[PDB]
Amino acid sequence: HWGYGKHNGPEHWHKDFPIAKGERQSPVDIDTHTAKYDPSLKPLSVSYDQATSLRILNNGHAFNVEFDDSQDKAVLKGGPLDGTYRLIQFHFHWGSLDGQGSEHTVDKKKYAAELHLVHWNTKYGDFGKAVQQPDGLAVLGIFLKVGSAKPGLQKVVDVLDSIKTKGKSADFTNFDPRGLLPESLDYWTYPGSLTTPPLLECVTWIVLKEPISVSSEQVLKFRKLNFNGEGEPEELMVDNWRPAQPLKNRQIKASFK
Ligand SMILES: NS(=O)(=O)c1c(F)c(F)c(N[C@]23C[C@H]4C[C@H](C[C@H](C4)C2)C3)c(F)c1F
Ligand SMILES: [Zn+2]
Repeated sequence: HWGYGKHNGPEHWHKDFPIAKGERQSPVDIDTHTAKYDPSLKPLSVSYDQATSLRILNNGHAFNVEFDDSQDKAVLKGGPLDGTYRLIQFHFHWGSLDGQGSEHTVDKKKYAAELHLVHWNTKYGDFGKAVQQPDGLAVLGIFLKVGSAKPGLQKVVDVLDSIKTKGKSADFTNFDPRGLLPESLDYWTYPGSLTTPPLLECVTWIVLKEPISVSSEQVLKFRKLNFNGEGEPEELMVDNWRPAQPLKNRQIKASFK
């Protein structure tokens, strides 16, 4: 039922998922000026050398590129984190126009898109158990602006025509997610939630300060995807972002400056 239109969009979610109005919801605006520098935060450790991509799926809200998370193959650790978190999937949120699309904002600025690399805490044994814990997930957010092409994203953009409608999937092996990372790993971090229903408050958010650049043609291709299934009327998959939620009683920490 939930989605991103007039009648079922983010402002409606709280009726099915009352946690929508809770104490640690995501995304948020990152006020760069009041984020607290913390010299005790560690560098983020991104170990994606052994990543195994498997498949790409249109799930009706975004597309996910999924990874084999049955061993420690692509993990995030360090940064603000105490455990090891295995990469299970990545996906993006984007706009109908280049002026919007990101979920997090930086001093109210919206980016054309936002990449989410979703990871789960190995201590809880799998993803479904991890989302029930307050430290279950670590999601690495990376902003996308439009400019030069990101060569490392092109394999993804090139397969989207094969998964146009909700429910379609395609084999997607040997995709290297290191080709989506900007140069710097400087980050902000705060405690928050999944940004889609069920909106579970299980996420340590780690948002990179440095955006990656993607070409207008790349992001144009995201916008050719569909929310609807193959049988049905065409609703373009655009503006699948939740806007910024109240920070409430939370402090955003910065690994830098
Ligand atoms: N935007 S996000 O990074 O906060 C995010 C996830 F982290 C996610 F893990 C997911 N995936 C799930 C898969 C399934 C279990 C939960 C709830 C639903 C169904 C969405 C998480 C998701 F859709 C999502 F948008
Ligand atoms: Zn997301």
